[PDB]
Amino acid sequence: TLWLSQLDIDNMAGVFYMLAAAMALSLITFIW
Amino acid sequence: IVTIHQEPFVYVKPTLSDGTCKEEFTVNGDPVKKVICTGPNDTSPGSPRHTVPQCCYGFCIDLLIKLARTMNFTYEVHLVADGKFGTQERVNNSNKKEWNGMMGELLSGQADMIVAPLTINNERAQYIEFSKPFKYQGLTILVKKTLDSFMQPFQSTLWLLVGLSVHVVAVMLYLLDRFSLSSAMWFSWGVLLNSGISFSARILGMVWAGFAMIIVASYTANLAAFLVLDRPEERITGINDPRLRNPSDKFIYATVKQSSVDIYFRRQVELSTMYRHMEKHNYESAAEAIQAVRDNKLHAFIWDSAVLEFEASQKCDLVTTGELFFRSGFGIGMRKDSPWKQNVSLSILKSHENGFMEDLDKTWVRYQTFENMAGVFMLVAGGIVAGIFLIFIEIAYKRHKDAR
Amino acid sequence: LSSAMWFSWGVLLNSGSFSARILGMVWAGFAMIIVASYTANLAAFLVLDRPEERITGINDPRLRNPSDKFIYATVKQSSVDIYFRRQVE
Amino acid sequence: TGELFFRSGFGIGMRKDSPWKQNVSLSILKSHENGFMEDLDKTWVRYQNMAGVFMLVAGGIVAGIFLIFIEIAYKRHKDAR
Amino acid sequence: MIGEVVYQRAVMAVGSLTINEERSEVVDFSVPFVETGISVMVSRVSPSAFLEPFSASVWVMMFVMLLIVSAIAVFVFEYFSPSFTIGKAIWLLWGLVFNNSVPVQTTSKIMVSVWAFFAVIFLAS
Amino acid sequence: SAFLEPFSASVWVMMFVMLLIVSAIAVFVFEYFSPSFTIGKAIWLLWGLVFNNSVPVQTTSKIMVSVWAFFAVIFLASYTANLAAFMIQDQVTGLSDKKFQRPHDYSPPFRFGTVPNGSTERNIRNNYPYMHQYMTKFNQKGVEDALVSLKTGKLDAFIYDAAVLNYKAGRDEGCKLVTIGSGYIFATTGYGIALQKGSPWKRQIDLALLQFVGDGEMEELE
Ligand SMILES: *[C@@H]1O[C@H](CO)[C@@H](O)[C@H](O)[C@H]1NC(C)=O
Ligand SMILES: *[C@@H]1O[C@H](CO)[C@@H](O)[C@H](O)[C@H]1NC(C)=O
Ligand SMILES: *[C@@H]1O[C@H](CO)[C@@H](O)[C@H](O)[C@H]1NC(C)=O
Ligand SMILES: *[C@@H]1O[C@H](CO)[C@@H](O)[C@H](O)[C@H]1NC(C)=O
Repeated sequence: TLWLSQLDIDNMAGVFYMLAAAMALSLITFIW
Repeated sequence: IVTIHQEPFVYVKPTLSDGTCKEEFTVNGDPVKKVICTGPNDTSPGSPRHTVPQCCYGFCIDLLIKLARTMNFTYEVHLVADGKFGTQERVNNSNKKEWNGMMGELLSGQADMIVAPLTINNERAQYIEFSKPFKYQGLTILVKKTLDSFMQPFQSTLWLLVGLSVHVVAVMLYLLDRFSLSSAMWFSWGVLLNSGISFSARILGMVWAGFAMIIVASYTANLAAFLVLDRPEERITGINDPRLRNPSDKFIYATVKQSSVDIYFRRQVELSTMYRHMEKHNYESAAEAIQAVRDNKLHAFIWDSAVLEFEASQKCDLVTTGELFFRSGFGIGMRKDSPWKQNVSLSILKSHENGFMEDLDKTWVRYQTFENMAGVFMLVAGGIVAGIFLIFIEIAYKRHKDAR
Repeated sequence: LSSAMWFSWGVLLNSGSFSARILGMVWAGFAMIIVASYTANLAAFLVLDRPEERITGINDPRLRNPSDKFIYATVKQSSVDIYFRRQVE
Repeated sequence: TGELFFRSGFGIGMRKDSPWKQNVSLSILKSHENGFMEDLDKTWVRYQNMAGVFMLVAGGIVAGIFLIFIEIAYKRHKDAR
Repeated sequence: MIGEVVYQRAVMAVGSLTINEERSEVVDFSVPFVETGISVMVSRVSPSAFLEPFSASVWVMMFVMLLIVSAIAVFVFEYFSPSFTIGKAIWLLWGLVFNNSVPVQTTSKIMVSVWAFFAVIFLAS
Repeated sequence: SAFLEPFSASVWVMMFVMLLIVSAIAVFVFEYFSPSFTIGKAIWLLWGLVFNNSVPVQTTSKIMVSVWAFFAVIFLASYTANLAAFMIQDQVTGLSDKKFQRPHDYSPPFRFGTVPNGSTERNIRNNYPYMHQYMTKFNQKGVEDALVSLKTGKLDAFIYDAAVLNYKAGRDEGCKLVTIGSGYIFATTGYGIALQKGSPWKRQIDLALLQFVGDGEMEELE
């Protein structure tokens, strides 16, 4: 013994996931 | 009797035109006893040394007055010409462990008794006798003592990125309007910021719900980080601090002069590297070191705990660090042939037992936004004027367009 | 009556003439203080390890101070017994 | 629990007059030099609150949304007999 | 140092030297006292957030629970009509999961609206 | 009390005058942005922007209150963080308090005890006569008896040696017994070593003790 914050990239990944989910949901409206 | 200059204990001031000092009363209403004390005007070398009589007072002189009253002593106050506590130092004649400063003056026969914050030391005790200490104190360090980045501590571009997110939804709402205008972006800006702004409605609701949850998640991440985390930047733990154990030019720390702290460091041969850097930052007296610490010349100044805490109480900009080490107590140093040792010890013990030391401590020792939100308040206040000015400009432009 | 209670709960439980409205606005504003205090208390009670943070080591006060509430011992006369017998403190 | 204390090593118990002590030590050093001890350790030694409260709250709310509703329906039926 | 010991120029040697088969055979040694060996040294909210390292490490039970609770809420909202299922119920649920929905609005709807209490409790947790 | 510095907002200086001026500014800008009703709408919008969930109240003039809403929500979040950081966590203040002079003048009879035939009783005998006379009612046969009396509530305080009390407080089971803060010792002294007057051993015993203190050999034992 004697001698010897804020958001991150995964937040952007979650943003991408929710954007993809929103696009998938909106595809039904788009085709309709 | 000779004494050394110490602001918490021995206040020394120039005399008035009559050779005395102003008669003043303390905060408690008790008279402030002061005496005429002989000493050099400037103890530093290379100065026009004049032995003008100053006026000195404080806790030490009050204890001296009490001792004189209890023992019929006719004290003659003197100031150390050397300006240092003094110890065994080699100046010339090769091997010469001769005491200098206050100790040397006492041994030379010029001084008969010493009343001063003189830390009890074994080497001093070899040739001098210390009475019962009137107080107990150790050694500490003195050092000058988070949410300024209100927007972002790092990666300030995020404010833009989330703003871009508004776009990636605003153009969306227009598209649903085309395959079913201009307020989509305004509503996206003002959905979380409350300001009163077939399947298309469902898609709008779900997309804005996702945007709102993303925004609140980002806000919670930003604000929850600003929490109980330590605001001070690596306060010195004490003598066991690894930074002190590893001397460097970036972080310098040293004592004042060859005082009892210097003798303790000399005895502790473990801190050999500490001595080398310590010898380069010595100061004439404690006041110069305190000023340098206040001026940030010294990162930290190691000195007696009582003096450091008194200065911290008087000057709030500097704070004390370290718990306790080299615990000792101030005492009266007398020559071995002095027969007053028992009398002085008994008087000091009786005074400390009867509460006189408490009165002395009370009279002398015992004494008494920013960029977190003001920055954003200033920003919004400045922006309001520009906003109302541009509102007036655009109203005038609309009126001109309507008139044409 | 009964609909007024549901109307007030819609604001208190964030479920979505001027003489009553002026105090109703103050009540709605204070309603957020309750949930803020609840969140702060939950955070304070969740970030702190309520039980003891395990045994620090040999110099742990629990090991240095014997007590029937926290018993601790070796198995038998093994190497640990000799190691402890070497020390006297 | 505990970082480390009384650090030592497991040894091969042998008699002082036994002539195999040096050979055993050399064999152990040679085996540990090539990682045989590491392979043996890997093959033998080196092996592999919020949910409860969340489930309780979910169960409570899904029970309440029905119990309070049926109570309110009974109250409405009583008021509109 | 080993060569110095070999040729009778050093009876005792202590220089933090390691112990291996080659050195042990050439020169004797005593019981070691400090652990050592061959090692590799390299350079030393940062971890993953919104995922298993942050919360819901198992990431299956909570993932299915958050969906089945919404399904049960939709089913009971449909059953409480004596409104409708699918789009209207999903929109109402996704509007009531948070307290910042503007386009969201006898007693059945009010009774279902108490799910905002569960939503805010979940947000606080 | 309430809504003061002890309640929250440990600074309490800027906000207690900022809230009124920002409310006035919001009212002024909203009444200027008519192309409305000051009391009927400006105050309502101010409250709706201070906190998100509020009453349903409503060119770019009304759009530009988003900056004020953001400032208000940031201020609320900062207030919550400050409350969280401040909510994470001693009246005698020495022997000069009036309780030691008049223990019986309070609603609960204060009960302090000491250990006779010691230093504390000798000190208080020659310094506080009436206090010592009251103390004689609560004499204790030993340190352990006084400690268990204080722990069980029989005694309200226990005056004794500083070192022993500090040791007991530091190693107390449950940390339910504490001394009078730190540095509040009335007669600060030391134990030392007793020697016969005129003996030739003090001249070297004192030197050895001071050498041990200087060499640092005392810290590890303490
Ligand atoms: C000093 O002490 C001695 C014995 O304790 C006593 O006789 C003498 O009077 C004392 N000196 C003074 C000035 O009181
Ligand atoms: C104090 O002691 C001195 C002895 O040096 C004596 O002459 C003087 O009278 C004493 N004073 C009193 C008030 O007893
Ligand atoms: C130890 O190993 C050496 C290797 O050459 C061998 O000659 C010797 O016989 C071995 N010792 C015994 C006791 O077999
Ligand atoms: C204290 O001294 C008294 C005599 O004054 C004696 O009666 C009593 O037993 C003593 N108590 C202890 C604990 O020694």
